Amino acid sequence: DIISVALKRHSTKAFDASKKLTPEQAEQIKTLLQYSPSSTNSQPWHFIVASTEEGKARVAKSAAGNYVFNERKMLDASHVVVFCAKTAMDDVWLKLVVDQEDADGRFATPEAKAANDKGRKFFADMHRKDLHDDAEWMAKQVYLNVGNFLLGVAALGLDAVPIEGFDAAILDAEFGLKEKGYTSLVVVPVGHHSVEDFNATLPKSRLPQNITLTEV
Amino acid sequence: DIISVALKRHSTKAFDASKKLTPEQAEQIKTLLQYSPSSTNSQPWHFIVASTEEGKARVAKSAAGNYVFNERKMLDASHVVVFCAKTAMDDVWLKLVVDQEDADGRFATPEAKAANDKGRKFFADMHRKDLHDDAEWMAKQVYLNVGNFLLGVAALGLDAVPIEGFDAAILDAEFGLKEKGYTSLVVVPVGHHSVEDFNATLPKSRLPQNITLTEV
Ligand SMILES: Cc1cc2nc3c(=O)[nH]c(=O)nc-3n(C[C@H](O)[C@H](O)[C@H](O)COP(=O)(O)O)c2cc1C
Ligand SMILES: Cc1cc2nc3c(=O)[nH]c(=O)nc-3n(C[C@H](O)[C@H](O)[C@H](O)COP(=O)(O)O)c2cc1C
Ligand SMILES: O=C(O)c1cccnc1
Ligand SMILES: O=C(O)c1cccnc1
Repeated sequence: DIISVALKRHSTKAFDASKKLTPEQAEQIKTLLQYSPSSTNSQPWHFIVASTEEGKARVAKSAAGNYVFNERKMLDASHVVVFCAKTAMDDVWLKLVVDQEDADGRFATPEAKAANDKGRKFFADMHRKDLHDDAEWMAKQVYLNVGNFLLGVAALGLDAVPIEGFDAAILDAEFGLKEKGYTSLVVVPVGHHSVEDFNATLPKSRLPQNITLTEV
Repeated sequence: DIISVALKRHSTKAFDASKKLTPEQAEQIKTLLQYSPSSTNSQPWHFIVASTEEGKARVAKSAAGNYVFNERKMLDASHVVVFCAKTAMDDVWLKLVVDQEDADGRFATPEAKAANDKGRKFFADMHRKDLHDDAEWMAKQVYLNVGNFLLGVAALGLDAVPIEGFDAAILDAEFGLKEKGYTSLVVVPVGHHSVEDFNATLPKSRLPQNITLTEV
């Protein structure tokens, strides 16, 4: 059951570089990235999946400075996902989303379709025009993607670790993300843990629900 | 197989008000909230789980203005989770986290424990002192929790819908969150869809991977 998975998964601190995702698992992790929900189906994200040694090493350059303890996880894991958010929400993206909803069969009439576009545009506008927080808003959708992904990959039997400990300016410049409209937020190596993963035998710790949760 | 679950789950547009979570499901969804990961195990969140008619109706007041289309979901569903983030990261919370890590058996020595505290404080300080983005940082952790939650409850066989379409200032004041150090971010009704959920028979739509995903 999924609760066992939630209780047994852990942040892997070191990966076995000789254990690769199966071809089928490599497909499945891309499916998880794609099929996450997002506010208005805005999907304001891009993913880089590095599985070559070259491409992981490029991503690993971002694990410099204070963040070297993360470098080896990025090099040793089978696949390394970089989760990136759009830096602004443009009308071309909003059109592409609704056209795709349309191509996929979600609208019965042109009017249903126009209403969807109008509603997405309205709610998007509150972030990009009124509140000026559309960067933050899109980044949140991407973290939601991450949350989905980590539970997903745990349920496939894979090890993983989310990493904020890396230099986004480096990683952005390494892949040309600013000029393309994106910024890197979280890196998630996926694979199988090695013997150096001290975190695999430690008990899980969370605050008690009497602190964090209220029922009404 | 979690990939099926990811491909079959949907944002429920209408719930059967007669169909309740089993008492066991009610406990399991609290377990998912608690055991989400977060950066440094900071767990910078609070949840309100409404199960009673009174409690749900309090939450549903936030579905005012042009967010009325969400009101029914909040009233008809069995359980309604309000995801809240801390509004600031204080040293009392950081201490509580590490003491809990300690009580749960994650430190071999007092020195291991002090090192953990030091590392959490260092990385937290980067957000609350250098970048002044600690609110955003914590809110991200909360969205991650959401993403975990949505996949988790779908794997328990429950229907749900994440909701940003509600008025957070109302919901905050309804539960006294500002003064307690919290702000509401996302609301997630959980239960079982009614036959009025038009979204249960619509195909899922996502942008294709040739736009959103790059392999290297
Ligand atoms: C957004 C995010 C960023 C994280 N960044 C790092 C990281 O840079 N390095 C690391 O070793 N762990 C990192 N973690 C792992 C957390 O410390 C871990 O999730 C938390 O301590 C709970 O343990 P668990 O993930 O084993 O349940 C991160 C977690 C998340 C959610
Ligand atoms: C953070 C968040 C906010 C959302 N807010 C609402 C909302 O207010 N009302 C609603 O009906 N759907 C809401 N949705 C549902 C999305 O529109 C839906 O996820 C998206 O269209 C993808 O369809 P799916 O969830 O069925 O896969 C929200 C989704 C997320 C992730
Ligand atoms: O996804 C949606 O339909 C949505 C998101 C936020 C607010 N209103 C609608
Ligand atoms: O969770 C961690 O251990 C973590 C998070 C950010 C940066 N370094 C470590």
